[PDB]
Amino acid sequence: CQPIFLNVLEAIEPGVVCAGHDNNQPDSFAALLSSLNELGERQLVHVVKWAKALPGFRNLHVDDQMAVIQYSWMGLMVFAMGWRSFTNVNSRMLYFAPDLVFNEYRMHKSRMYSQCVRMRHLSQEFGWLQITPQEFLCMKALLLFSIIPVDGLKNQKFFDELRMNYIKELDRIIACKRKNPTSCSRRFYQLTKLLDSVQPIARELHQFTFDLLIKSHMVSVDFPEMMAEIISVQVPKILSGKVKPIYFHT
Ligand SMILES: C[C@]1(O)CC[C@H]2[C@@H]3CCC4=CC(=O)CCC4=C3C=C[C@@]21C
Repeated sequence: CQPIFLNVLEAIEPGVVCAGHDNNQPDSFAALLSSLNELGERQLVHVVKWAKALPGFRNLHVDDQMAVIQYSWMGLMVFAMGWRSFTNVNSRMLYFAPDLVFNEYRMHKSRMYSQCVRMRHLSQEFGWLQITPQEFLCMKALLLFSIIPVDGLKNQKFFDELRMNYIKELDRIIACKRKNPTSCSRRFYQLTKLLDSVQPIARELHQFTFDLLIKSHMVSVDFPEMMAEIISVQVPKILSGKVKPIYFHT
């Protein structure tokens, strides 16, 4: 029951990343979405660096390393975002960045109102569930290993070993605080269900961004190339079902 794994996750947790949005200019659909894309791009860099420092991660095949990242990035972003929205604005608003927060007016002006409401649900679960900052970190890590191609990775064996241990860490951080037996058996059920909620949501964001990408040109929203590239190559595989989420309760 020693904190070594937790020290690592807290040690690697990324810092405050600013979107670089002009909060002194009147709201707009394209200015809100272009900023979200620039924010996406910069948070990807962090995710890249955050992931490569994970216990066991660097033993995975290079492409597999690069793959689970691209496939799971949206869900990590949504999940982290929902956490910031819980600890910073008590879930009523979406804390994408300190300088890019969505009040209800923006959720609508940006035209992601329905997805926004879905993400706000998520941010609200943290509250109703009483997620400890430790359960959070463990879950955010596990998410990375939550979405894989339908055959497998070019060495599925290790991924599956990595995935199994992270589950154990999550199990550890539950049994290493309060009650036992029925209390933590159900506390585990609850979190895995919570983990599962991220996928549908991430799915929706995937659909939207892809659509936003093909429309981009004629609707003046800008996409940073690294991201534009991931949306156009890796995202289609998810929307088409060639890469699928791994649920706990399927
Ligand atoms: C606007 C859009 O293209 C569609 C959905 C958007 C996603 C929604 C989820 C999200 C959460 C964050 O905390 C980082 C920014 C972020 C996004 C940035 C750009 C995207 C991909």
